[PDB]
Amino acid sequence: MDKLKSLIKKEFSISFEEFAVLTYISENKEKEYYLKDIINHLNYKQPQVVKAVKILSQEDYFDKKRNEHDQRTVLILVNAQQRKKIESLLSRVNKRITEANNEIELLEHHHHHH
DNA sequence: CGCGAATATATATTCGCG
DNA sequence: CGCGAATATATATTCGCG
Repeated sequence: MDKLKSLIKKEFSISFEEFAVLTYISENKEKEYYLKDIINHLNYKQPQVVKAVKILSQEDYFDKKRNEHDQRTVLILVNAQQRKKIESLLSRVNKRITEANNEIELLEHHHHHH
């Protein structure tokens, strides 16, 4: 249902796909991540995941740098405050997805005949 | 005309093949 | 050492929305 993705894009200042990257990070709870591994877990292509990581890093969700032993590959870093920020977002987004499903159900229940 | 997404082209580095 | 592919990054064009 695209209306729910539009609601998340509008209200959370991040896309549903950007939210799925944070869900991936929130399930794994590692200190650092590879962008090729984000692509391996979420099949959006290289420029889409780089745009997602550029938006999310500017929104403070993770730190972003080229690797310490190789100057092309990336390290996406997650501090303890960022882990709490991500878990709090997942709680808020699941609650708001529940509210969005409930108002949809109330709009459908208006068809009370037949 | 202007914003943003899909797509192609170009920059920079490290890797694998030769 | 040199060519080409893969990684992350960034710019520009064509298309759809506004």
